[PDB]
Amino acid sequence: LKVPPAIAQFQKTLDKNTATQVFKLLNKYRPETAAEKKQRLVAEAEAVANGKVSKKPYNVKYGLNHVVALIEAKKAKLVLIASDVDPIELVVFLPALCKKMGVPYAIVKNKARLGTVIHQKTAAVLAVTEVREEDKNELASIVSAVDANFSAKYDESRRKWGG
Amino acid sequence: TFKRAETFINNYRQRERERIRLNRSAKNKGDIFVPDETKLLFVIRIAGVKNMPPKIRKVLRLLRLSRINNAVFVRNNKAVAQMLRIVEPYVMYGIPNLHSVRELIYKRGFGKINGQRIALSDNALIEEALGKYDVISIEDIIHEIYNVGSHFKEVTKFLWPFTLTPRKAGYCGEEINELIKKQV
Amino acid sequence: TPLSSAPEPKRRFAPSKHEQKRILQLAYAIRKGRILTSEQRAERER
Amino acid sequence: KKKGVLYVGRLPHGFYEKQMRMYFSQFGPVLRLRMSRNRKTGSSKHYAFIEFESLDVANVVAETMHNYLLYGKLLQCKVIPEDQVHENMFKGADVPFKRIPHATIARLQHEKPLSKEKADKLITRHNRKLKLKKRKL
Amino acid sequence: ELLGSDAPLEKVCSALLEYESKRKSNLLEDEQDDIEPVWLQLATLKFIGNNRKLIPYKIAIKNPVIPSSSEACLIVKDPQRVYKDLVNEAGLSKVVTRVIGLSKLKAKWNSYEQKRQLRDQFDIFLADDRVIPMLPRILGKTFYQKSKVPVPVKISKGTAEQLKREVVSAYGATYFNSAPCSSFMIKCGHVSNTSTELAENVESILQFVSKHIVPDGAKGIASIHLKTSQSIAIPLWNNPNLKELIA
RNA sequence: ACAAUCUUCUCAUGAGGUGUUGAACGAAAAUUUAAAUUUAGUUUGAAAUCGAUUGGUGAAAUUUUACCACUUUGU
Repeated sequence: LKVPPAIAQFQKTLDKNTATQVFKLLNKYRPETAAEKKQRLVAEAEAVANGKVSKKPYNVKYGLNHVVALIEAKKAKLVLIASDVDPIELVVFLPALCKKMGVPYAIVKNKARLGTVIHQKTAAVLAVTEVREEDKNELASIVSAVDANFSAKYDESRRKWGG
Repeated sequence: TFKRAETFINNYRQRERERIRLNRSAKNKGDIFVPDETKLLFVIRIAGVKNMPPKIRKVLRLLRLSRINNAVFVRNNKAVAQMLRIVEPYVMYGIPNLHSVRELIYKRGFGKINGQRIALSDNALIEEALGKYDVISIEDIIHEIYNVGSHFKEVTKFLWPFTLTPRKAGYCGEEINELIKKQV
Repeated sequence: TPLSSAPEPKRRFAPSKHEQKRILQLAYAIRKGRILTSEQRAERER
Repeated sequence: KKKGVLYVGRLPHGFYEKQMRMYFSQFGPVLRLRMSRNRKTGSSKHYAFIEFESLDVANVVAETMHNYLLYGKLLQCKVIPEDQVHENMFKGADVPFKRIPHATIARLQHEKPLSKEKADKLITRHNRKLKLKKRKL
Repeated sequence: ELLGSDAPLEKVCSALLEYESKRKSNLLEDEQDDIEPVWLQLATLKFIGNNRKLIPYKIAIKNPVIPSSSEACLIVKDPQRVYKDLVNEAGLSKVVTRVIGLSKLKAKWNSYEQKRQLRDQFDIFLADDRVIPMLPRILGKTFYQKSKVPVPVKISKGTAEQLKREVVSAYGATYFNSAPCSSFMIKCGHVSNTSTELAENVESILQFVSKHIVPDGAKGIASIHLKTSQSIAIPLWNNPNLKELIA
């Protein structure tokens, strides 16, 4: 058949170098594991039991409903969509929603790579909303690359029927 | 394989980093640390990074570190310190305790007689090659190397760059024995 | 502009009450000895 | 067939003539390599002109290596058409930049005493410099 | 006197100030207390510096050149909280706007855009002696070329009255970056200061110059001139016996 | 391997600390000996379409230094 433009736009993913750079920044903001989080809580629990303030965390945002609500909140600075969601309808609107709400987005390879970042088997989509001040330049540099290598590229190919 | 552009820049940054440290430590910082507690060390090579500064390249060769992990009996004094400090980012220097040198000589001892790895298994080999050097056995080799005897330089030449394949880029002291214990 | 005009809750500007609930019930087990403390567990591994 | 000249801009610091030559050689032959360098200290002006043996391969490198996120810099690799290419656009290509230490050379000049007559010429010149301000004030 | 028994101070400062004042010829939202600086250029018979020493010279003088209303930024070693507490109890918060730890300066300010933003924010950058060798990097030409050289202010012990004495010392003392040359220029003050202070600020500079930068002192000094950014370099003193010194 | 050693001070009481993206605009002074340095200043995206300074020094085996800088390149 002839793939519609909204479904063909997923075949033109993000390239080697930019994806590797994107995942390098994501891996500095991975969420905290279930095994580690318990250790952090029992450390704080033991501190309060013997005798007795912290800072807000900084981790990448995941979850389809959570991220879509972050795009519509104009909070997400970068949205990374898996290219192989089994029901494609789950993300078929995400590129158009990101275009409408002025968010930089990219379609990257494999849900597992996004899944690995957040200690899950699979992640449909990932969003970066806030980064540490030390890495504001790195996120800004990556977003520029996504604009140049994903949004500036293709562009016309996402409006043409695929296949 | 296809080398990516970042590797070439990474080589330049390390080179400039390597060049800088060499310029500071050598020129206007002629002061040296002068390692002590022995007259003999067991310097090993951590990793000679590719495209060394041309100064570096012989410092491995002359003090016998041409290959990685090459543990050698070097006469511990002020003279080796500046040269070692030239190559200190790629080496670990440490003291060959008598047990470590004996254990190395007993099993891993492959003395570079005629430039080839000649095993120190037979005490006659030490006795015959180092008869004028007073080293007569593997135990006498430790006396001539670990205790740095009168002919330690000749014994070291008789000895080999023992590849103590496993490390900090500097002082080890007894830690060379720790690597030797695992290596041998 | 954002899509929702719902006011921001205070909870997002404060330390989480989820872990505060979890910390308090971890403390209770530490007090009652149900949970081996980090020092006791670490020294038990030796 | 016709030489394919590649303008590589926004060069990350370190990606210099030797480094460009090894990297760009994998795509295709680089007849000669020229990077713009500063007037005095010869520091990179971050854009180089890389003419390949043929336009075709240079087009491949231009496509492959455009907007390359390198060391936090978006690399700009454009095939410059020959019409804007001039005779000395690749002048002194693959020729080492012997940075002349102008500052120390004048320091050696400072260390070098003038000839006694030429030193007296300086003293009179300072006297000229002294009397030039004389009617100046 | 002083240099070669012929330094005509006082009168030269008054004459230069009068000459500058003679050259006098909406902006209410574009006005401040800026006064044209006073410039002292020194000529030496030989290149004093081997290379650019990117630290200022603490030329002590009791007539400040930097106005006391200027904003100062302290660059201190870790932890940042300790010295943030120190400036809090010493009452220097109004004077010293920000205190920046070295790690936070190396991380939060990496782009040149951020570096220039920080540079324009404050006027004088005070730095602890304990970490001043780093500031060559991390800051770069955005600072050491656009007249923003951090000053090594001695705060190692970290006490309230010590902070006050060093900040006052830093504010009052004029500053200059040594570079390899036979000539260099010194900040003496502004047109606002009276001529007597400039002459006395000037003489304090030469005696410091003859001591800690010029090795042979007044013997190696070629000439002394007084200038304003748009004025004539009026010669304070010229060497009367430099003929055989250079021979 | 887009990872590496650019400086928590040092001595001595003084001296040092070896270190700055490029490009554009701009004073007006000095010495050094027009270029050479300093030299009011500046502006900007780690910005980028020729313009090169053009000698020396070694330091390997004359081409090689893409910083080797006169204190001037393989212990």
